[PDB]
Amino acid sequence: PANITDSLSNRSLIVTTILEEPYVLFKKSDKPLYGNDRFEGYCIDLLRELSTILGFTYEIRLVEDGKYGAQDDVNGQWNGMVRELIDHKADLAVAPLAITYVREKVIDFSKPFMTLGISILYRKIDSADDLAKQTKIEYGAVEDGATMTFFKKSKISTYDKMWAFMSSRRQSVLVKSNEEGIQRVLTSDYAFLMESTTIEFVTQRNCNLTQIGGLIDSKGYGVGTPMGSPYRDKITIAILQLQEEGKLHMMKEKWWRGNGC
Ligand SMILES: *[C@H]1O[C@H](CO[C@@H]2O[C@@H](C)[C@@H](O)[C@@H](O)[C@@H]2O)[C@@H](O)[C@H](O)[C@H]1NC(C)=O
Ligand SMILES: C/C(=C/C=C/[C@@H](C)C(=O)O)[C@H]1CN[C@H](C(=O)O)[C@H]1CC(=O)O
Repeated sequence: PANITDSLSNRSLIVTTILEEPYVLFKKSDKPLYGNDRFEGYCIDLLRELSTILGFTYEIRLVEDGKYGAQDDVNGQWNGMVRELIDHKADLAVAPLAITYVREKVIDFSKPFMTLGISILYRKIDSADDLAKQTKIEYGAVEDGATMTFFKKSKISTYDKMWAFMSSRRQSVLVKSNEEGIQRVLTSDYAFLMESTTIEFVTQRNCNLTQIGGLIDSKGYGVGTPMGSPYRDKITIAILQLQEEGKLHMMKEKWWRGNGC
């Protein structure tokens, strides 16, 4: 068969990540806190877990440039965590980094540790097309993110209809981060095209916000890895193993469940 316990026991790895609730946070505390110890969140538990199985040591580092990884339109150069990996500056990228076609062409991904899809976040119409087929209520996504790239690329009529809308209204309707989008829903009359996984989080934390419709597509977040990295195939197996016993479900339950609505 294929055995993995301690399979990369000798290695010490550099993990790049980005701050995003509730995947990666700085711990709230009162003594000065140091190293890996600074951080917490779903991705942080996932790391601990993957490290226990695969037996490596690791250092967490926030992406220096502070972006996920888009390709520059003008000169076709990669930027965020995606960049960090190519220049081999990091071994692993553990974050809500969507496994994208474009991204997969320059980097290797593990199999998903979470599956999701694009959805609508509105103030408490119920279709992606209920939206595209109209003009009253404005809608948008995070600029140059996986969500946007979906519509930009889509040959399905509905989503290419919607992409035309947002493209024409680029600077008024595309936001620069999740929080900006959330706030823009609460403040204006705006439907935010957001990843279901993150909607589900804010939904049970703010009682005025709801999800409209189901999943427009389906993504996964994968552990990121330089092109052809040896470690990858192992990380995939180590993932499914956690998924198997239902640790992932429990980690999910831990950070997401809470207050209510
Ligand atoms: C495989 O995993 C375990 C391996 O433990 C030790 O460390 C690894 C890196 C190898 O070098 C190996 O020689 C050592 O024994 C085993 O303890 C375990 O029985 C194996 N699991 C299965 C079910 O195949
Ligand atoms: C929260 C988020 C922000 C992305 C911001 C872009 C502008 C970037 O900094 O590269 C990511 C996380 N998952 C999606 C992705 O992998 O691209 C994206 C969220 C989204 O597009 O809805």
